Amino acid sequence: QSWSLSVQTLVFITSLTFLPAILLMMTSFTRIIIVFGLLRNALGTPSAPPNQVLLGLALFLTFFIMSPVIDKIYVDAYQPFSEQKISMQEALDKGAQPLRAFMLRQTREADLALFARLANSGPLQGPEAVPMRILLPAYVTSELKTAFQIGFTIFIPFLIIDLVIASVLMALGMMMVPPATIALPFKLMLFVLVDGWQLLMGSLAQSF
Amino acid sequence: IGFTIFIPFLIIDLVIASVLMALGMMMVPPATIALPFKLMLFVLVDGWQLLMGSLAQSF
Amino acid sequence: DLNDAQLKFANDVESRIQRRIEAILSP
Amino acid sequence: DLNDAQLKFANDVESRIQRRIEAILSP
Amino acid sequence: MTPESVMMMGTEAMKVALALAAPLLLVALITGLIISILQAATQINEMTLSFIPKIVAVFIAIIVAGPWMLNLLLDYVRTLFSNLPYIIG
Amino acid sequence: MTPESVMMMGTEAMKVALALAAPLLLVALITGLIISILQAATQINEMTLSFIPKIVAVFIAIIVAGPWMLNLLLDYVRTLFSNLPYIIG
Amino acid sequence: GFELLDQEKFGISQFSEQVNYQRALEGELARTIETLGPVKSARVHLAMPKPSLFVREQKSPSASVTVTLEPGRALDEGQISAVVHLVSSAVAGLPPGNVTLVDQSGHLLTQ
Amino acid sequence: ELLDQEKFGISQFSEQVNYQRALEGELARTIETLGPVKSARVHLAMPKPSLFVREQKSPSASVTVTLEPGRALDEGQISAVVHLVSSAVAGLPPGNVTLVDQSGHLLT
Amino acid sequence: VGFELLDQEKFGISQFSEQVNYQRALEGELARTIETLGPVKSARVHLAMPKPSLFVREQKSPSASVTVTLEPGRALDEGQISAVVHLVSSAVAGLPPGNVTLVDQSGHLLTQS
Amino acid sequence: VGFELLDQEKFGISQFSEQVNYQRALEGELARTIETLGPVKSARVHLAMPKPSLFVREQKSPSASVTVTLEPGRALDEGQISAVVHLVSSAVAGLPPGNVTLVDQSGHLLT
Amino acid sequence: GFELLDQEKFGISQFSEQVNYQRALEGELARTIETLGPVKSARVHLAMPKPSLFVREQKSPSASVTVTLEPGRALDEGQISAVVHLVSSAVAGLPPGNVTLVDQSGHLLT
Amino acid sequence: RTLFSNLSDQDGGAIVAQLTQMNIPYRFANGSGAIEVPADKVHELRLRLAQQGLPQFSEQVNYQRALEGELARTIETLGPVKSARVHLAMPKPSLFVREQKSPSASVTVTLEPGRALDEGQISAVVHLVSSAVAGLPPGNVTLVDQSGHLLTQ
Amino acid sequence: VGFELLDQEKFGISQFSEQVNYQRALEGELARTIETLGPVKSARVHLAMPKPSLFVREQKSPSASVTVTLEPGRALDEGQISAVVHLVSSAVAGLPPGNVTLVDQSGHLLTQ
Amino acid sequence: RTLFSNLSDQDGGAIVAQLTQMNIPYRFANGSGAIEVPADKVHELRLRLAQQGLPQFSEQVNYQRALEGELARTIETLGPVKSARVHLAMPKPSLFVREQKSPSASVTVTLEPGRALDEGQISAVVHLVSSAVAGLPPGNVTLVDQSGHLLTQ
Repeated sequence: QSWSLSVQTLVFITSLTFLPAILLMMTSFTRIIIVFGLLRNALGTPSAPPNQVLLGLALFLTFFIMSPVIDKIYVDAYQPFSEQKISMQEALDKGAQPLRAFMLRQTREADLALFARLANSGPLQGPEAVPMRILLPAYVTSELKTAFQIGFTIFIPFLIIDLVIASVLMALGMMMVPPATIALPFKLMLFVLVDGWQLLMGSLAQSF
Repeated sequence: IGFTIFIPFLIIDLVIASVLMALGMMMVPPATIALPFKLMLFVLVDGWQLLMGSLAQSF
Repeated sequence: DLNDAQLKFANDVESRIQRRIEAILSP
Repeated sequence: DLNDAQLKFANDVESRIQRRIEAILSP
Repeated sequence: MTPESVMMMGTEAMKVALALAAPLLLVALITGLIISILQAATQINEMTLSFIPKIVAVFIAIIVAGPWMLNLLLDYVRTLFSNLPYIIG
Repeated sequence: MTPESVMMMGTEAMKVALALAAPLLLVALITGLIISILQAATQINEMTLSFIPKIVAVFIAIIVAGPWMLNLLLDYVRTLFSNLPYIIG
Repeated sequence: GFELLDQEKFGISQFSEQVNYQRALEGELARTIETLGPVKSARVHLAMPKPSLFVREQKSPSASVTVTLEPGRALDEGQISAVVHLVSSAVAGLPPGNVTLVDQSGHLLTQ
Repeated sequence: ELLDQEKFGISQFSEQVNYQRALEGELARTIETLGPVKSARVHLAMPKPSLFVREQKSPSASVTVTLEPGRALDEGQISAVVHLVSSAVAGLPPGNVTLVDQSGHLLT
Repeated sequence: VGFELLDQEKFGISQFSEQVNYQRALEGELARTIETLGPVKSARVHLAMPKPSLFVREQKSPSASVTVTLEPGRALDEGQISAVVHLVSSAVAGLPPGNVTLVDQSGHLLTQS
Repeated sequence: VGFELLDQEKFGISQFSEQVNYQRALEGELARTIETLGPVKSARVHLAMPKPSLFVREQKSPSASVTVTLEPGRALDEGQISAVVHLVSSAVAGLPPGNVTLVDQSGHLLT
Repeated sequence: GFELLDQEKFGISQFSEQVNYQRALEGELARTIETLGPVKSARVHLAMPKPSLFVREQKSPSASVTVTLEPGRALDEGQISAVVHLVSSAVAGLPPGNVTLVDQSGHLLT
Repeated sequence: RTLFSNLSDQDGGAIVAQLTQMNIPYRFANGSGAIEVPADKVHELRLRLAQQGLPQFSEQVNYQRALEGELARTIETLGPVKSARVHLAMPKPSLFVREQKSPSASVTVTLEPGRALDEGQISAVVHLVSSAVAGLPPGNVTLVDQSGHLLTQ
Repeated sequence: VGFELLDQEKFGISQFSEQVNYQRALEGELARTIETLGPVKSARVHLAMPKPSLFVREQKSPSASVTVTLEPGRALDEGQISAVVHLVSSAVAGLPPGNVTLVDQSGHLLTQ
Repeated sequence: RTLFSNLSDQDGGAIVAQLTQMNIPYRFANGSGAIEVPADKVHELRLRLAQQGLPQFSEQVNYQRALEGELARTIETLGPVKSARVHLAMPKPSLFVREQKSPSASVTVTLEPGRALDEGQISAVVHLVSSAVAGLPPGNVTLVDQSGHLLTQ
């Protein structure tokens, strides 16, 4: 039943091709990236942190968050395969389980029901048997919703600052003074004082 | 489908701009204040799930 | 806990067997 | 803790066996 | 579609918008008018008097009526998305 | 989350906003009203004279109360970002 | 009555609109049932299950009908059948077998 | 005329509930007009569409007639009532029209 | 209560509130009809309506508890009990009769164990 | 008591408050019906409902504690203990009877 | 308890709300415990477990119950139990074994 | 005759309320915390109230013996009971310092032929005995019949 | 002291303040129940609830110090010593009994 | 003569309403919860009202026998009934403590040749008998004819 070596390396290279899709749709990369983009938009600085810096930060945060899942895959699936204890098929099947559990932990039952009803799947007893083709889109949708929730919540203190400065300027009669120019330095000061970067990364990690 | 998906966000934009300018603060950018409320509307309606349901039921 | 429930079950079974014997042995 | 529950279980079983013996040995 | 299958939808949408924005605009106008009339009666010369009454009135109106407007908007958007598959035909 | 939770979050948000703005808005309003009443009583017909004191008053407020409005806001923000992993659901 | 719906506000939501529709239907059905010779008063309860989603083959609604008869006016088998038909038809996708008909004494007239 | 009661726009669903009522009313009206019929009551069940599967359910109707004291309805009558009600409802399969009398006898 | 309860509706009504009110109402009307049954002097209906779940091994079902007070000595017949069961089950979307419990004023279970 | 409270006009309320109030009201009505059972002079119901998630993460099941005060010497029948169990379990979405505890005024577990 | 709850107080904070809820539950539980014949007064302390940082481990809450008995009104073993059941049920996920019951003299009844 | 002495105000009040309800005359001994009642009703009333959950060696021995005798007499007023014996076994002031002791009671009843105690009557006996002895929990009361059948669960 | 303390609070209350006040209130109620105990005339409870720190690897289990004043000659029973331990430990989320110290008015350690 | 005694206010009121509708004179016994009515109409009225769903051993035996006799007499007023016998079988105060018992009735009717009871008359008999006996559910009433044919479903 064990695949021949040439078939094994063909599978390995073809799977390595799909790496960005796995990173985006199976890990926590997408939510962190969306929150970072929304935060950058929220400070009034559309291009202050370069895209590469934020992408690297999101990659490192994703690696740290997914370290337990990778450790489980190594210990349970990859290590026996590397010692020739188990074949590639059963190794992949065993490695699917920890990632599947992690994705189920961070999905919403309503989206799972939507994709199950849409795919005309029969009744499924418990979370033990849910196909990956059903779980992946539901997990992606749940990640999108959670990222938007976090971004909308983050948008609040800067809105408070903008409103208070606009009101202060308006009550002085300064009718033609735009509030963005005065608000941007104070947005930067607010984000600096609360130790914003490390606090936001810690909050993103804690939510996973 | 797209031009009617656009409708609620235009409603939110117009309402926020009208309230802001009628109150007096006409120098603020309405879109900046409106974006968090657009996200709030999208997440409280379950915009993604309902949008997938509508797209599937369009067939 | 469960042991007490099992013991009460045994007591009821024994009592009913006793009563069934007594019922025919009485007349 | 659990040992006391086990001991009480043993005491109840012994007491009920004693009472069953006494019941027939009395008449 | 049809101009009507579009004009009716736009009319319903802007009715929703008008219902959403009516309380805030109404209280703002009433407060501004009251402060302005009080100012003219005492012949006080100032332009920035009404802004703070305006802001507190709008703030209090938002606090009082937030659940109602939010629920109305949420329900309207939900029915719009549910009816979307039948809009195309 | 439920809409009600969003309303409560916005409630504490605009409460903090009002607490921030009132130390400044109240003193600006008081100074403007006092100057305007004096002007109307003295018939000194010129609006722009009300503008100069207000800034000073506003500035005075800051130098008398800038720390507090700086601190309280932070005590909110540090809470909000710390409540981020518990509002989702 | 269908009247209940006519006299209504504009702040009512969809949930309210539906519940009101259900009530109105319950009223009219009871009305027609009473307008049947042997029936002095009728009481109809509808259980219309909400949208599916979390469910698979979906599900169908149910009805409970209580009739009060005129002194001694027993309902014939054909009557019972006609009550069943009317109630089932008035409810989109109501399978007759989910209509229960009961008298003022608690006797099940259907099954 | 209930439709035209100078009422500001409510909702499509409200419009739908109304249209259903008006049709019911007119149908009952014509049924009563018929000689042997003293009063009629029509209930329409327009079917609700599904979710993801294409299934056009067929609507159903229940018609209760009160006949002129004693006089009954002929079979041809049991047929013309059926035809009228079925035609008045888009895609109403006659076999889904139930006709009942004031005593609870199924005429259909 | 019941249908009358849903009359003076303040604009501030959360969906949660709208549902709970619908539940309270349904309970009221059901109790009403049950009392209208000859032998029954007063009825009390409690509904447990739990919004759904996709997993079968983790799905329960709507349930009802009905307490009846009878007129002095007015014992309910088996057929009555059956009719109460039917009515309550039908009034609740997807209520499996077997999840309806009927009890008297003395605590005797009139329905099945 | 319970349902009357839920109504008390109030605007400064959160979902959390709305839920807690619902729990209180349910407790009140359940105690009410339990007292309205011949042998019972007063009842006290405590519900423990677990805060729910909308995700796929551990279901669990709620629990109830019922304290009854009986009329002088009015001992509850095994059937009385049972029917109480059924009512309380049904009134709580997904309440497994086995998680209902019934206790008297002297601290005897009738369960 | 519920009195502390509806005191016409403008929203303070979620944490404040949580503290109020904990207090109210404690109050009602003590109330029912006193309403038990042999018990003259009860005092319930709840420790709801605090969610930790980067971990998914679950802590089980704990309770301490102090009872004052009527002169000589000793608690029955069934009494020691029913108290346990009630307190455990009233706290989401309270493992009975984490309920301590103590008398006015400092004797551990559990 | 004295129905109860040494009652808490709470128990006293509850007992008086019950007596009034039953239309039984009563006289609460002034500051004696005692309630003298019809002599011919004393035992019946004690039992009835128990059903509602209300409320030297030689001397001790005598006391104990007297108490045992009184309890027996009260229990014998129950219809199905022909005779009753009560044995109280409170260990002498715990000699052992660390170990802790607790009073217990054994009640033996001879029933009338063909008669049985019901659950209520059983509970009344247990309560009566437990209430009469300081520190005696209900759980430490064993009730047996002439055949040695344990009546208390 | 008391849960009252928290009832009366000014608008400006930092989370830090909210926590410290919660700690004070818990201390007060615990001391209260401990005094309610027959042999105890007055109690004093001090809680050390460590604040979570990612700067550190492990958050030291909370600790408590309990000082009791006894009624003239009212020595506490070994069982009394224990029950105090249990109550204090339970009242503090994740308080390991072994971190509860109980001391008398003379400075004798009643716990271990 | 007494039509009914010991009626609830609700049943009483319903019964009075029906008597008025039928233009039958009546006199509700003052505080006797009873309604004396024309003696010659008593039985007919009992039956008619039943159709509308309205409303020691020796003594018991006698009582039972008397009740049986009265019920029989009332049933015999039905046109198709030549004779009726009623047997009431309420078990003596349940001796068994756990098991629960319930009263039952057996009604045997001799019908006039060629006559049958209709469904209404059958229901009236069942109701009459059930209402007369405390705790007797309608379902526990068996109605049979002279040939042993079960009339009650």
